[PDB]
This record gives sequence, C-alpha cells and structure tokens, in this order.
Amino acid sequence: DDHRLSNTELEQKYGTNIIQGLSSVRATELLARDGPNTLTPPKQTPEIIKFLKQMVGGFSILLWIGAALCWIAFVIQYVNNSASLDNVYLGAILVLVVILTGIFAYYQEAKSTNIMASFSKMIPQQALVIRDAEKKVISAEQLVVGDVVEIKGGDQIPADIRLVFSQGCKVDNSSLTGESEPQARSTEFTHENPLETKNIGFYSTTCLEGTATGIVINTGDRTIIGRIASLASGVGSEKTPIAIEIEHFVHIVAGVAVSIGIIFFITAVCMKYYVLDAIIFLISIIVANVPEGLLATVTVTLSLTAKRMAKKNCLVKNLEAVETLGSTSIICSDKTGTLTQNRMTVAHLWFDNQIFVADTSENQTKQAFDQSSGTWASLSKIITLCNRAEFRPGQESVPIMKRTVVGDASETALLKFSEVILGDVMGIRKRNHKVAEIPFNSTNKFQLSIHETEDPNNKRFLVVMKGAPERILEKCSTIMINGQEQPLDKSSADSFHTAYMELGGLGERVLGFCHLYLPAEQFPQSYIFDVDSVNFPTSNFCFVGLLSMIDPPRSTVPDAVSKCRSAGIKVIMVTGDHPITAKAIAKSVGIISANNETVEDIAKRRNIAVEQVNKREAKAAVVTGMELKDMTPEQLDELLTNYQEIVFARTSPQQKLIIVEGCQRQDAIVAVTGDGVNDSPALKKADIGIAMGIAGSDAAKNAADMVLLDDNFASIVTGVEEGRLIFDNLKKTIAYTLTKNIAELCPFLIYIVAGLPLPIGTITILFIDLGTDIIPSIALAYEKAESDIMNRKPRHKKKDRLVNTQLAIYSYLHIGLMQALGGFLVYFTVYAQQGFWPTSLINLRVAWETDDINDLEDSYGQEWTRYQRKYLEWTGSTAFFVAIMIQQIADLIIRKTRRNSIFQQGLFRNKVIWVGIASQVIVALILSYGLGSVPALSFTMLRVQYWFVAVPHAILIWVYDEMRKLFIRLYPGSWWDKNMYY
Amino acid sequence: TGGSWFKILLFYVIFYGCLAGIFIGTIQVMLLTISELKPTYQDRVAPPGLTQIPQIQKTEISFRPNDPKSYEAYVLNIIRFLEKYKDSAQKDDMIFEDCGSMPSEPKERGEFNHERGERKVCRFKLDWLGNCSGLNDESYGYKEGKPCIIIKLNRVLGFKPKPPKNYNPNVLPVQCTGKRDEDKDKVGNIEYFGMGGFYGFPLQYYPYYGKLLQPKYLQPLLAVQFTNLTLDTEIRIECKAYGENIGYSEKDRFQGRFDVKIEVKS
Ligand SMILES: CCCCCCCC/C=C/CCCCCCCC(=O)OC[C@H](COP(=O)(O)OCC[N+](C)(C)C)OC(=O)CCCCCCC/C=C/CCCCCCCC
Ligand SMILES: CCCCCCCC/C=C\CCCCCCCC(=O)OC[C@H](COP(=O)(O)OCC[N+](C)(C)C)OC(=O)CCCCCCC/C=C/CCCCCCCC
Ligand SMILES: CCCCCCCC/C=C\CCCCCCCC(=O)OC[C@H](COP(=O)(O)OCC[N+](C)(C)C)OC(=O)CCCCCCC/C=C\CCCCCCCC
Ligand SMILES: CC(C)CCC[C@@H](C)[C@H]1CC[C@H]2[C@@H]3CC=C4C[C@@H](O)CC[C@]4(C)[C@H]3CC[C@]12C
Ligand SMILES: CC(C)CCC[C@@H](C)[C@H]1CC[C@H]2[C@@H]3CC=C4C[C@@H](O)CC[C@]4(C)[C@H]3CC[C@]12C
Ligand SMILES: Nc1ncnc2c1ncn2[C@@H]1O[C@H](COP(=O)(O)OP(=O)(O)O)[C@@H](O)[C@H]1O
Ligand SMILES: *[C@@H]1O[C@H](CO)[C@@H](O)[C@H](O)[C@H]1NC(C)=O
Ligand code: ALF
Ligand SMILES: [Mg+2]
Ligand code: NA
Ligand code: NA
Repeated sequence: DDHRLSNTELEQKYGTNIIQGLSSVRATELLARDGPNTLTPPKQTPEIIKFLKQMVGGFSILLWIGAALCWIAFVIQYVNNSASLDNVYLGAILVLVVILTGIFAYYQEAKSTNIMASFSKMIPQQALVIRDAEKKVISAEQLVVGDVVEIKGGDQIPADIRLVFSQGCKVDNSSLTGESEPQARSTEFTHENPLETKNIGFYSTTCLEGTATGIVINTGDRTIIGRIASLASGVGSEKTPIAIEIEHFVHIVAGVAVSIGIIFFITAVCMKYYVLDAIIFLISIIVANVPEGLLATVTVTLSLTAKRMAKKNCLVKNLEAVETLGSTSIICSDKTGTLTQNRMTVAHLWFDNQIFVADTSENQTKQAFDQSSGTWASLSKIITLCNRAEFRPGQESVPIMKRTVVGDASETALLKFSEVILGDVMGIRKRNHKVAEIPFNSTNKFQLSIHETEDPNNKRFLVVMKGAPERILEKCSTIMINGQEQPLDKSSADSFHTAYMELGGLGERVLGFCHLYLPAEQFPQSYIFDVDSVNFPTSNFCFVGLLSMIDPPRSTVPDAVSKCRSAGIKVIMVTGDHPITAKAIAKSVGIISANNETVEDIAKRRNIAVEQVNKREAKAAVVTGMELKDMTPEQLDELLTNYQEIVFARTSPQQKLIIVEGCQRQDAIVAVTGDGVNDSPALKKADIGIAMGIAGSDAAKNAADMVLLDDNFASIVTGVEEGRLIFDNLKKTIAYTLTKNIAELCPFLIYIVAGLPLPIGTITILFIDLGTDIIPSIALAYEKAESDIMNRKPRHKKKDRLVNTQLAIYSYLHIGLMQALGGFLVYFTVYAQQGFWPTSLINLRVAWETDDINDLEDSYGQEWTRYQRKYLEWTGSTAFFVAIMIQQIADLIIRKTRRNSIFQQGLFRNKVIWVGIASQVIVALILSYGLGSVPALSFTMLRVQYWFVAVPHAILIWVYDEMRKLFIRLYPGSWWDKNMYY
Repeated sequence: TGGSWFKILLFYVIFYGCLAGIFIGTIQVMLLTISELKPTYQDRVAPPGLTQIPQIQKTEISFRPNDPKSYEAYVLNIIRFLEKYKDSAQKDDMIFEDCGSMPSEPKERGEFNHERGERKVCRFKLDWLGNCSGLNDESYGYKEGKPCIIIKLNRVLGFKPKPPKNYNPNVLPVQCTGKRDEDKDKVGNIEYFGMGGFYGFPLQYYPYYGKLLQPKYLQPLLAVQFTNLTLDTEIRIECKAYGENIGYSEKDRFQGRFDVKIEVKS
C-alpha cells in the first residue's frame, strides 16, 4: 500500500510534489472528482413512517379486519332497517385499540441514532496545507487525496496521511485500538499491517507532540474512521430475542384465530345461516381470540423494569434491552476502560530480594506491603524526587487516584503512588532542592536528577535516577540490601534477571531505580553542575529496587465475571491491546482460570515445540488479530466451540465485529461491553450493547442499548437476573391473558351451533379484555423467583420459546374450558330462575330475537315481550361477565407460580396481586350497577347470588392447579412432569 | 410418540369426562332449587304485556278490502288463534267448567302444589267476541274495511289484576284511542265487544296456574272493531289497559299497552 512506497513513488502515484504541493486548480478538480473530506451521515427513515408501521404490527391486522367486518355488518343492518347502532361502537373501539397499541409499540421500539454525530469533536475544522508552494490554512473538508499537509502537537490529523517528513511525532490512536498510549511516528515502513506501521497518520486522531509532513492518501468516508463509522451504522438492524418471541406468540394466536374463524364460517354458511349471522360471528371470533391489551401491558412491564434498573445507575435506552441480558450466553468484553480502570498504577515492587504486591484499587488510601524502612526509605526518596509529574490546580479534596495529573502515564502512576504512601510529595520535593535535571528521552531511556538532602546534619548531594531495568543495571555497580550497600555479583545480577522476567511476564512495564550519594570533599556545597553529562558522574550507582506498572482491573470486575460464569455465561475478552497484557488481565479478572493453560503454557512446561502438545489438552486460547486474519469461518467456529476461555488480542473493529458475528453463528445471544470508538460496530451488531458511563466515549454510548452510569460491572449480573425474571413472569402474564380467550369464545360457539340466546355480547368481553385484567396482568410482573434463578443455564434461543405448546394447551384446553363451564352454570341459573329451563333454551334463539313476537311462552306458560327477553339476555350476559371475573381471580392466584405452591410462595407477599383483585371487583361493580342502573352496553343490575354462583368453579380451578403442581414437584422428570409442566 | 399417545389420550378422556360430570352435577344442584309449579322470580314478567291478534310485522295493519289476498294472512292468523275457543273445543266437563257470564271475583283454585290435581278452567264463549268471532262474518270485519283485533293480556302465574278504584270492580278496563291529535279524528268510532258488554277482562279468569296445573287454559279476550276508518291514510292507534297492578314503560312499548297502525286503502 502507500506505507511501502517511497517519497518519490508517492509523488508519482498521486501527482503531487512534497515541496510545492498540489496546485489550486488540481485541488478543485480532485474535490469535484472525489468529493469533500467529510463523513456522509446515514439515511434514517422518517419518524411518521416508523409510527405508521406500528398500525399493522402485532394483532392490528386482525383488528382492522374486525373493524371492516363491523362496518360491512352495519351497512347491511342499515339497508334492512335495524335500529342497532352497536356495530359502529364495536368498530370504533377496535380502531381505538389499534391506535393505542400502535402508540405503545412505537414507544417500545428502539430509538434511532447517528453515531457519526459523535465522530464530531474528533474531526478537525481547519488544516494547514501546502498549495502553490505557499502554506495556507484551509478547511479540512476541502482536502483532496494527494495533498501535502502539516500537523503539530495538539492537532487533529486532517485526513489519512502518509508521513514523508517527521520529527519527534507521537499520536493517539485510541479511536483505532482503544489504547491511549502515545505511539511514535516515523517515515519508515515498520510493519506490514497499515494499522501498525509508524508512518501513517489517521483521520480524527490526535497528534500529541512533535511535527510531521504527510501526503493525503484517503479522504472522507474512505478513511479508517470513516469506514469504522460506516460499518457501525450499517450493522445492528436486527430484532431482539424478545421481539422474536413476541412475534412467534402473535403468529400462534393469529393462526389459531384464523383457523377457528375459517372453520366456523365454512360450517356456519352450511348450517342454513345468512350473511349477517356469519359475519357477526366472525367479528365475535376475532374479538374473543385476540388479546387486546396484552402488548401494551408488555410494554408497560418493560418500562417498569427499565425505571427500576435506572435507580441502580443503569440507563436503558431501548425498552427491549431489559430482557436480552438474561438470555445471553456469551459476553464479548473490551479490556481497557471496561474491565480495567484505564489508569496506569504501580502493581509490584522488587527490593531486598523480595517481590511485593501493591494495592491497585480506584479508591485506596494506604499501602499494606512490608515497608521495612531499610532500602524502602531510599526507594521512596527516589520515587518522590525523580518525578516531574505534578497534580493539577483545583484538585485538593479529590481522591488521590482520581486527581488529574500533567505528565507521563508512568510518571503519573509513580506520583500517585508516592502521594498515597507519603501524603506530602510537593513539600518533600521542595525541601530537596533540584539543582540539576536530565529529562527523559527515548534515546537515553532514563531520567537523572541531582538534589540537596533535607538533612542539616549532612547536607550532601543525592543524585537519583530511574529508567529501563537493563540500562539501570549496566549503569550500576553496587546494590542496597536491608538498608546497607553491597557489591554486585552473579548472585544479585541473576536474582534481578529472574525478577525482571517475572514482572515482565505479567504484562507490566518495569522501571529500575537507583541513587548515589556524592562525596562532600570532591563535591562541595556549591559545585555548579553541568547538564552536559560532564560535571557529575553517571555510573557506579547504587541499585535499590524495581517497580512495575499495569492498568489494573476494576474492583468489582473479577467477582462479576465469576458470577456471570457461574450463571452459565461464556466470557470472551476481545481487545486491541497486546496479547501479553491481555492474557494477564484475563487471568486477573477470572476470564482464564488458574488451573487452565494455553497451548504455549504446556509447551513451556514440557520443554517441547508448540506442535507436539495436543490442542485438546489446553483449555484456554489466546488468539491475536494476525492469527484471526488467516482464519476461515469454519476455523473460527471450531475455535469458539473447542475453547471455553478465549482471549482475542490486537484486534481491529472489523475483527471485533467478525468475532461477534462468529459467536452469533453458534445460535447464541451475545452481549458486548465496550467504552471506545473501536467498539461501536460490535456494540451495534450485538444483541445487547452495554457501554460505560464515565469511561465511555460518545460513539460507544450512542451505539449501546444500555449504559452503566457508574461503570459498575456488577450491574451486568443484576441485569441478567432481572431479564431472567422478566422472561419467567411474561409466561405467567401470557398464560393468564390467554386463559380468558376460550371462556369468551365458547359462548359464541354454543350460541351458533345450539341456538341458545346469546350468553355474552361482543362489547361485554372487551371490558374483560381492556378493563378487568389489565392490572392483574401488570401484577403478574412483580412475582419473585421460585428457585435459584442465577443457578440455571442460559435458555436456548431456538429451543426455549416464550410461548410453547404446553403453555397454549394449558391455557386453552384446561383452564379456559373450566372457566367456560363455570360461566355457563351462572347463565343457566339466571335463565331458569325467571322461567326458562335449560332444555327450553335450545333452538330458541330465532324466536327469542324476533321483535314482532311479544308473547313468547316460557317453561311455566307465561308470555314474554321482546324487551323483557332483551333484559333477561342482558342479565345473563352480565352474570357471564361476573363469572369470568370471579374465575379469573383464581386464575391470577394460580398463575403466580409455575412449580411452587401458594403456601410455599406466600399469598399476600405480592401486594400488586391484591391491588389487581380489588380492581377486578371494583370494575365489575361499576359496570353492573353504574351501567346497569341505566341499562347500557348490555349491562344490568344483578342479584346477590349471581356474584357467588361461580365461586366453587374457581375453587375447583385452584385445586386442580395445586394438585398438578404438587405432583410435578413430587416426581421430577416423570411422565407427569414432562407433559403437564408449562 | 408411540405408546404414550394412549396415556395422553386416556388422561384427556378422563379429564374431560370429570369436567362434564362436575358441570352436570352443578346443573342438577341448581335445578333442585327450581320448582316445576311456580317460577322463582317474576322480575321481568310480573307487570304483564298487552298483545293483539292477528300477529303482524312492524305493527302495521295494511290491506285493501276489494282484494281478498291483502287480508288473507290476517284472517288466517285470527282463525288459527280462535280455533281453540270453539264451543266444541270446550265440551269436556272434567276439564272445563262453566263460570258465570257476568264478571266476578278471581277464582282461587287452591295453591301451587302438585296435590288437588289439575285445576279446572273457565270457559270463554266465542259469541262474546261479537262481529269478530267468525260465526257470522267469516272475515272478522275485513273484506268490508272494518277490521277486528283481539286484545289479550300476557299470562303471568298467580297474577291477579286490580282494576282501578272508583267502575266495575271485576273488570280490568281497556281503551283504544288514536295516538296523536291527527289520528284522533280519523280513527272513527271504536267498537268494543267483551264478555257481558263490559270493555275489559273479567277477573274470574285469574289467577293463572301454569301450563302443568292448568292446561287447556283460556285467557279472556276483548275484540275491538273500528268500522269508520278513514281510507288511504295511516291511523296510529294506542290500546291501553288500566289498573293498580298494571304498569307501563317507555323502553317496553308492549307493557300494559301496545301500538297498532292501520291503513285501509281504496
Ligand atoms: C372438549 C373440547 C376439546 C377440543 C379439542 C380440539 C383440538 C385441539 C388440539 C390440538 C392438537 C395439538 C396442537 C399442538 C400440536 C403440536 C404442535 C407443535 O409441536 O408445534 C411445533 C413446535 C413445538 O415446539 P414448542 O413451541 O412446543 O417448543 C417451545 C420450546 N420450549 C418448550 C422449551 C418452551 O411449535 C411450533 O412450531 C409452534 C406451535 C406451538 C403451538 C401450537 C398450538 C397450540 C394450541 C392449542 C389450542 C388448540 C385449541 C384452541 C381452542 C379450541 C376451543 C374449543
Ligand atoms: C379437582 C381435584 C383434581 C384431582 C386430580 C388432580 C390432577 C393431578 C393429580 C393426580 C394425577 C395423577 C397422579 C400424578 C401423575 C402420576 C405420578 C406418578 O405416579 O409418576 C408418573 C408415572 C410414571 O412415571 P415414570 O416411572 O415414567 O417416571 C420416571 C422418572 N425418572 C425417569 C426420572 C425415573 O406416569 C404415569 O403413570 C402416567 C399415567 C397416566 C396419567 C394420567 C391418567 C389419568 C389422570 C387423570 C388426572 C386428572 C383427572 C381429572 C381431574 C379433573 C379435575 C377437575
Ligand atoms: C368440556 C367437557 C364437556 C362439558 C359439557 C358436557 C356436555 C353437556 C351438554 C349437555 C348435557 C347436559 C345434561 C345436564 C344434566 C341434565 C340431566 C337432565 O335431566 O336433562 C334435562 C336438562 C333440562 O332439565 P329441565 O330444566 O327441563 O328440568 C325440568 C324440571 N326442572 C326444572 C324442574 C327440575 O337438560 C339440560 O340440562 C340442558 C342441556 C342444554 C345443553 C346446552 C349445551 C351447551 C351448554 C353448555 C356446554 C358448555 C360447553 C363449553 C365447551 C364447549 C366445547 C368448546
Ligand atoms: C378445533 C380446531 C379449530 C383445531 C385446529 C388447530 C389449529 C387452530 C392450531 C393447532 C396447531 C396450530 C399451528 C401450530 C404451528 C403454527 C406455525 C406457526 O409458525 C404459525 C401458527 C401455526 C400455523 C399454528 C396455527 C393454529 C394451529 C393450526
Ligand atoms: C377432544 C379432546 C379429547 C382432544 C384434546 C386434545 C388432546 C386429547 C391431545 C391430542 C393430541 C395431543 C398433542 C400431541 C402432541 C403434542 C406435542 C408436544 O410437543 C406437546 C403436547 C402436544 C401438543 C399434545 C397435547 C395434548 C393433545 C392436544
Ligand atoms: N520517566 C519515564 N517515563 C517513561 N518511561 C521511562 C521513564 N524513565 C525511563 N523510562 C524507560 O524508557 C523506556 C522507553 O520509553 P519510550 O521510548 O517513551 O517508550 P517505549 O517503552 O514504548 O519504547 C520505558 O519503557 C521505560 O523503561
Ligand atoms: C255489528 O253488530 C251489530 C249488532 O246489532 C250488527 O247489527 C251489525 O250488522 C254488525 N256489523 C258488522 C260489521 O258485522
Ligand atoms: F478498550 Al478496547 F479494544 F480494549 F476498545
Ligand atoms: Mg476501552
Ligand atoms: Na380476547
Ligand atoms: Na445492539
């Protein structure tokens, strides 16, 4: 590519001259040929289209057909004069139900975002360009490929450039790798990968220091960050697992309704019925079979869970995301900033031929390693005195490990360590006056400083130095042990060797510390020192100790990873960092278990080649981006299947998305946790994307469904448990709402095939739907767990449906039929007590509904007018409604557990259940005596006994469910358990 | 799944049989409290309805006297209703009893108990119907533009009508008038023919004891002729029954009264 060509070959490929630059005519010609250097925003669907698409989703199509049938029935009832005006009310109610359900669905759907709007504060506004041999400041959107540009420290790179001249250039590629470590830039081809080359500057990255000259090679959306933004905006338009479950349930219910309607229309037309009776029956079938308030209730429950979880500092941007955590089987986690603190801290110390462990917590105020006061006073003096980093003004009451510091990352770590241990660092530095200073440079690889001791007894010169361990040792001749000096030998130059490699094998950068006390005779009190490495000695120092630093894990991360793994979830580390640090962090956070080894650990422990060790003896894998680049999708599938612990290191955003897609190809729901720009494509592609609040970037937070506002990884476990409870309570809610459908449907079937006077009206059952069990349906969402919910395994996405055959069968063919029989008992009781015995009602419907017959004779010989028959029909309808309510109370009681008893779970523990029961009773009372005092909507005032006729049937329902669950508990895995447990 | 099909089918057969048995048992338990002699309640039926004969559609009586096919349905309905009031149909002296030809007090035939046997029934003579009995005029006033209607009070078990206080204390009065001031002048001269020359229902035909204690029961009748209907116009007539026991409603247009619209064309 462009990083392999020379300056001359670059000047021919792009038709440019480094000294002169592009002309002002060719610049405009190329701006016309290629376009501006800007990122094109994605094309978003209009909001009104999204809102209108929700009027045909769910059960709305069936309800639209029902409203159309209502209108076609009213036109027929108007052609043949019939003063009904009842189908218009039903059609209007159905349309209103469709509109409200569509509004709820629109509020539930995922919000649209343009992540490219977060690629804004990184994009530079202006660019210093060389055109016509004259440097001018143009806008970065006018840059064209082949243009020569200048970049300085504290500058955003205006485009993807190939550096042709560079002088001490360092950049920040955290938008590419997630790592904030400064990267040295040069003009020489260093590595084959363009993303690791040292001679390419990347669009929208920060030039930390130095100056460079480069030729523009990519512009606009053709850049690396432009491709990242395009990839993020493209992927991630799929449906959540909870949406797929709801769609499957809707398909089941709609298929049942359509089959019943077709069968009972085809048979009804062949039963000597005419069009009006065949279409009103179809309307009744549609209204009874469709749960008209269930989807809005689901949206309400999702909103309630999201509001509850927002109180634990967990922002949920998409309503459906509250469930995805809970069915997730794989978590792909970014390392830096997500699993770690994104702050370099002192991890280990090696002095006195001992290795010490330092506290790496974010909120720490003391260090508990053994401070022997021998060699430790010297080590602390070197740490405090040989540092240039200082805190920033305005930070005094801030915790030490939270204050902002100007200086290098390694120097910031040492400064915070010294401030934590010693308390006073600036004062100590002020007391020991600094009279000489050789600053740190990459060439020297050390930092020197000459000080004056704060001991009036001595008042000597103390020259301290820190640097690379090997450079420090080769500049050292004596070591300090237990507070006493000691000449070097092979015994102390090999202990140092082993300690250096032990610390460096943990992914930590080691620093060597040494000092020297200058004699008072050959270095008197004045002795002005020359920083030219002439006046003072720079050898034969006294080694003191080694310090290593790491970006450590967050305090709550290892426990959260352990709990997630105990919940049956696979945790994969996908990072852009180097494999040595990534493996160590994975072992620290528990991603790689202590016993488990990689294929190279066994080779090292067996002193053989890596091809001798079988790949089946290893339980962990560390795969780099270059290993993954040469991997076939079948190879990736085999790697994911064969290993439970995998670390992916040094990966690009494209490779992160590839890993997420490979995990998804195994029929798995994948969660991705990240906090950087490079995580946005994977956060978008994942089933649920979780971003960090404080540590996260805007691009990551826009691409995520969930944001951890306090950067607490323990919120993941709480979210998994909440989602697992939602999935279990939604089954109970769906079963409860599906039970009443058959109790509403059976009266119409009996009315059509047996000719009974209409047991219940179509308007009446809508009150059961939308007014009576809305609050009970919501109340079933507050149920607690029956067993240890976190001790299970993740549900199979293709095998564990929300609504299965067992749930539908138990709701339709078991409890719904019982409720229908209980209601028919009250129907017959109401009719028989006025004069119509149950046998006399058969085939009575035609004469019952004749307006011209006003002397219909009952079982006693009494003659009835049409209006009194209408009133008795309304009374029977109200009694049927009340019976359905009373039996749905018992249905609510029994549907609150799936395996446990009401005695084991507790009857009054969930108070929302009793709120729902009270709401049922109050709504029924208002309908019966409010709309019954003035007979309206087929409601009349009932007698007292009609509220209690159906109580024994409800008791029978409760008894049957209790016995079924008891025998499920008694014999697990038996014939009863397999066939009767839903 | 092979053998477990038998087990699941057996479970479902037993479960549905038990459900059906429980439903049937509840129905029997409820019906044990239901008497076969008198209804438990009379909330809907107790204020009786007033109904006319012939049975018509949309309450309209419309015919042309010169065309016999315009009133054939009306005449057939009247014949079908009155066929049970024939003198030959009430000859059984063990079933029918000859109560007085003058209005009297209600006849208490005992109590609503299976004892005492079947209750006897008063006879109603077709000759009392008058110009509307079919004995002489086989068209019941039709064919001449003078239609007859027969008013009946809906049967209620144990119901004893109470005529309003003052004239005849043993007749429940009935009157037919034009509905509006437009119909009150074109209706003509209403002719009533009741038992004994009284316009209403004699009280000795009450109370009714039911279809099981009192089969072959004959409720009293009141024929009404018009004889002066304005031709080629639609006259709206309201027939109302009066009594302390008799009530009316605005929702039930057939409770204690009814509407009939009669148009005799030319
Ligand atoms: C006295 C009067 C008696 C009247 C009786 C009338 C006959 C009715 C009988 C129906 C025959 C059996 C119907 C079901 C047959 C099996 C269908 C099936 O196996 O389907 C294929 C798969 C099965 O996998 P799964 O979803 O179970 O596993 C989910 C995963 N897990 C379990 C882990 C959650 O599922 C799918 O593809 C989706 C299909 C699942 C739902 C199927 C429909 C169930 C509904 C039944 C109601 C029928 C009656 C309606 C009301 C009538 C009123 C009188
Ligand atoms: C209102 C009062 C209601 C009272 C009834 C409530 C219903 C529930 C109560 C009792 C139902 C029967 C007892 C429970 C089921 C049998 C339990 C049992 O003994 O173990 C299951 C057996 C054999 O299991 P296995 O050896 O294969 O397991 C091996 C397991 N491993 C492999 C792990 C070793 O399987 C079998 O025998 C299955 C044999 C066939 C089962 C159905 C037969 C007919 C049952 C009807 C009950 C419902 C009647 C109607 C109720 C109407 C209420 C209104
Ligand atoms: C789920 C498992 C199946 C559940 C249903 C099983 C089938 C039940 C259907 C018919 C059997 C009814 C038999 C009940 C016992 C009656 C025995 C009897 O002596 O017989 C006569 C009775 C009527 O006596 P009476 O008043 O003239 O007494 C006169 C004197 N007294 C008033 C003074 C005392 O006959 C009567 O009971 C009236 C019969 C009217 C039939 C209507 C059928 C529809 C009504 C309810 C069925 C609901 C099913 C829901 C699910 C359908 C599938 C989706
Ligand atoms: C008594 C009669 C009506 C019983 C008829 C059973 C009918 C209503 C039930 C039983 C099995 C059901 C089917 C089971 C499987 C599927 C596949 C799913 O992707 C759409 C729904 C659909 C197609 C269901 C439609 C309704 C269905 C066919
Ligand atoms: C009229 C009555 C007797 C018939 C009622 C149906 C009963 C007897 C039987 C007939 C066939 C049965 C189904 C056959 C197979 C399956 C598939 C399985 O994955 C779940 C249970 C389920 C869905 C059964 C449920 C019970 C069932 C529906
Ligand atoms: N104050 C210091 N800050 C950072 N590194 C230092 C310092 N003093 C000495 N060193 C040593 O210099 C080495 C080289 O640093 P540098 O060239 O900036 O980067 P790199 O370590 O990536 O090559 C470090 O790895 C460290 O051992
Ligand atoms: C009606 O009855 C009177 C009684 O005298 C009789 O004279 C007259 O002919 C009858 N008219 C009709 C319409 O039959
Ligand atoms: F923070 Al990363 F890959 F470790 F984006
Ligand atoms: Mg990160
Ligand atoms: Na419904
Ligand atoms: Na997502």
